[PDB]
Amino acid sequence: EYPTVSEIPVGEVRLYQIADGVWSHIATQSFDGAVYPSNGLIVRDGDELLLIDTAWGAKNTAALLAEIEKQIGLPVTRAVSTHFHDDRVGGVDVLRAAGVATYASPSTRRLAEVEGNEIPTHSLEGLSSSGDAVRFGPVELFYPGAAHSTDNLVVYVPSASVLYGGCAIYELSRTSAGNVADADLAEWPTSIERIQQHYPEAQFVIPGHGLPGGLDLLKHTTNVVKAHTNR
Amino acid sequence: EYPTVSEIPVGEVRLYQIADGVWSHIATQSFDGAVYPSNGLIVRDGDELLLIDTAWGAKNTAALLAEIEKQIGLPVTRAVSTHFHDDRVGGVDVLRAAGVATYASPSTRRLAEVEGNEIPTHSLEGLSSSGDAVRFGPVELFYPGAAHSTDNLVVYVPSASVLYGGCAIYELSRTSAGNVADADLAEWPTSIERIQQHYPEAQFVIPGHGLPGGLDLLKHTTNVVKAHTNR
Ligand SMILES: [C]=C([C][C]1O[B+]([O])([O])C2=[C]C(Cl)=[C][C]=C12)C([O])=O
Ligand SMILES: [C]=C([C][C]1O[B+]([O])([O])C2=[C]C(Cl)=[C][C]=C12)C([O])=O
Ligand SMILES: [Zn+2]
Ligand SMILES: [Zn+2]
Ligand SMILES: [Zn+2]
Ligand SMILES: [Zn+2]
Repeated sequence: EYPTVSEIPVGEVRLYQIADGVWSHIATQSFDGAVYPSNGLIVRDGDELLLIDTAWGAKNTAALLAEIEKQIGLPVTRAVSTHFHDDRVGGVDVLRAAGVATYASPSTRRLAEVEGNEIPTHSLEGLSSSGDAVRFGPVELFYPGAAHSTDNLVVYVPSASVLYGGCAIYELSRTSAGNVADADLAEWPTSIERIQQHYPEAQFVIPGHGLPGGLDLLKHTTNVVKAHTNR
Repeated sequence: EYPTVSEIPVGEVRLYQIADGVWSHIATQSFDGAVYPSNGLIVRDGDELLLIDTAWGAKNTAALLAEIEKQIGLPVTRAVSTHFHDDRVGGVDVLRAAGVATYASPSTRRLAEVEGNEIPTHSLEGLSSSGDAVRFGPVELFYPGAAHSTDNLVVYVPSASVLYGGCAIYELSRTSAGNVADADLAEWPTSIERIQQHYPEAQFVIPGHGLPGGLDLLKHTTNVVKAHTNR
């Protein structure tokens, strides 16, 4: 059922309904001569929508907004970027130009600025220490500690028991680390433990890239990260 | 009009005519949650065809045989695999069942056996020392030294000035290294130099994955491999 990377031509965006008022968005991008999929989230908040993460670049994010208008027809009023890399903030300027209020932690905003990446406008408070959680509209934002990056956040949708791990969680078909230049390999498994402890009831776990599954995606990612550490 | 990874569904194979009696074949496959294109070669040999490399797996290789019959209509009678990895030998059993004489160096055959990969039946002698070259019908086979793998061969078609580099040569769009667990990073640039020195006349250079170019692909690959060495 879930759209796979093979089925999505680069430039177009698919929406996958997970529960009442909860969708993922799936886009693709060419990167180093291979095509990667990328996930984000859409969560209904009253008669508006909350967006988690861009669709990886300005072109895709413009298509995301148009696909939301076509299929859902409620306004995206706020968006959160879960860390500073280009697949999560690339497209923030498109969102801002369309009237979406964009948000990230102060750590993400600073790292995006240093990297020369697009910078969400608003700063999320209350997420500065490992284990911090804050409610943001219909989701909980959680900072589990440093992992894929030092600033990475995860997002939980309580009404649907949906956990979106971002790039800190790998899909099962991924057996080797992705980019780790900005990672804290030493803390990544502990941070994953924090997620497990905080969201043990999660039923649907979405990685940054690829197919969702259950909570075993967390242990899978730990296994891959530890294998890379010992490599 | 060279087909790119975005234009080929997994399971389908495209042929690209380079010259009289010379084609590349292009397929795609998912690996670690990304989709990659992959190239091989077809060279006319009288009223028969010589195949260089499978189409990365049994399903793609059967499609490759169907596409050759449809677009060319000459029988593939021999095939050469340019190293032991699955994108070069995956499908050899399909070839053999169809009556193709499959060949690889003894080095490639030993490594495929160790790895659990399909093993081409016949052995190419005369390719065990760096710099060795042997004529094989309408191509020359060349062992440049260890690079992407210890057994990697390159293939030159003198009638068309086509050099097929396999996985030892990267396309321009690839600015970071692929799999290097089996590589000899220390020797890889020296091996590429041997290719340059032996085939300075090459006009059309084909990497193992992605778009062909000129001999600048050799300098490009050296740049990438040295950058990887230093990180
Ligand atoms: C799958 C990936 C790659 C993906 O995830 B990421 O590291 O946040 C990023 C950044 C950019 Cl610029 C492009 C692609 C990506 C990974 O690093 O785990
Ligand atoms: C582009 C690649 C990947 C490709 O190249 B390869 O390393 O020969 C291989 C093996 C398997 Cl099993 C799957 C995919 C590939 C690289 O390593 O340079
Ligand atoms: Zn990232
Ligand atoms: Zn990512
Ligand atoms: Zn290989
Ligand atoms: Zn390859």
